Amino acid sequence: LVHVASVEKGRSYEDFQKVYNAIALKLREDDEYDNYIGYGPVLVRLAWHTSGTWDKHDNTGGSYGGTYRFKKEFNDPSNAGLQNGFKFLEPIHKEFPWISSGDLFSLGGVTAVQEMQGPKIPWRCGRVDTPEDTTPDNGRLPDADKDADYVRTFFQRLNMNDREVVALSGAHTLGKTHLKNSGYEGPWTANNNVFDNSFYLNLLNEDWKLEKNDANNEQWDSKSGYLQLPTDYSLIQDPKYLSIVKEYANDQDKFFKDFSKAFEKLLENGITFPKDAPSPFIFKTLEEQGL
Ligand code: HEM
Ligand SMILES: [K+]
Repeated sequence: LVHVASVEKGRSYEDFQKVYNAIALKLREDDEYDNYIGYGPVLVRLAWHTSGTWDKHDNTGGSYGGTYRFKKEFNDPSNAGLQNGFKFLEPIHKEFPWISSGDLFSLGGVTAVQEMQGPKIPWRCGRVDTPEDTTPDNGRLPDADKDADYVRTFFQRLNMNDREVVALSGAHTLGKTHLKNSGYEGPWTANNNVFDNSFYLNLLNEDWKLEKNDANNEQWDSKSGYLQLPTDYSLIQDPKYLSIVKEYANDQDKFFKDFSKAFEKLLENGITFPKDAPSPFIFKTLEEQGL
């Protein structure tokens, strides 16, 4: 199918900045969540998992339909823990009922990245809710117990190349793994609610040991109290990925620019934007607005 972006009736930049602001203000207010990490990271993961179901071969899945609101996707084992992000957005959707679910899920990720001092991420509106029968089956999101070849092949389905894969993986700069959700435990960085290139710095500079966690799964651990999933660690095991990891670890600006492009692309895969559609929006942070 073809999914044409359709702007919420009569809405413009100012309307979406208000939604952005409400999300940002709630992010600031509910600071206790997850031992004070805040909802920033889970909102980014929600935006990615709701977009990552896309299949370039038949345009199924994707962020367009906002299908995560349906139980089949909502209960995907791969999405364990995202219910926290969805619950956070519920009051936002109630105040702005006119925004589509897909626009809200994706905007939530953009808002979180920017408020956490990450790069600006241009965002376009127009996603339209689709029926429950359009919900993609579980199993389209990646496994974490795999190697570089699996990662490379997996992301080709989302039309992402090596650079895009390494940049997107850098989102692990945020949050942590929760044993009860995924069978992995531990954070990737110390400042896990501040978006930066520390994921790459830690991967390259920490001393890693392949250990088994309490769920009997292998994960790389550092004495500093950080982890790297087998799929994260594969980024330094593969020579092509390694060069890019080193590049981002040594150029914060380059990582920001590349992540921004890759993240917008991820959130827009499968969507056809009319030639007369509005230009992408670049929202101001609460800080830039003095709010
Ligand atoms: C090979 C691909 C990837 C794998 C296997 C993977 C796996 C995981 C796992 C196992 C968790 C822990 C979930 C939990 O226990 O709560 C996680 C968390 C997270 N992932 Fe990834 N991920 C991948 C790619 C990405 C990408 C592309 C992004 C976004 C650009 C991303 C963003 C996040 C974020 C922000 C968290 C933290 C969530 C929180 O703290 O609540 N991941 N991922
Ligand atoms: K960080």
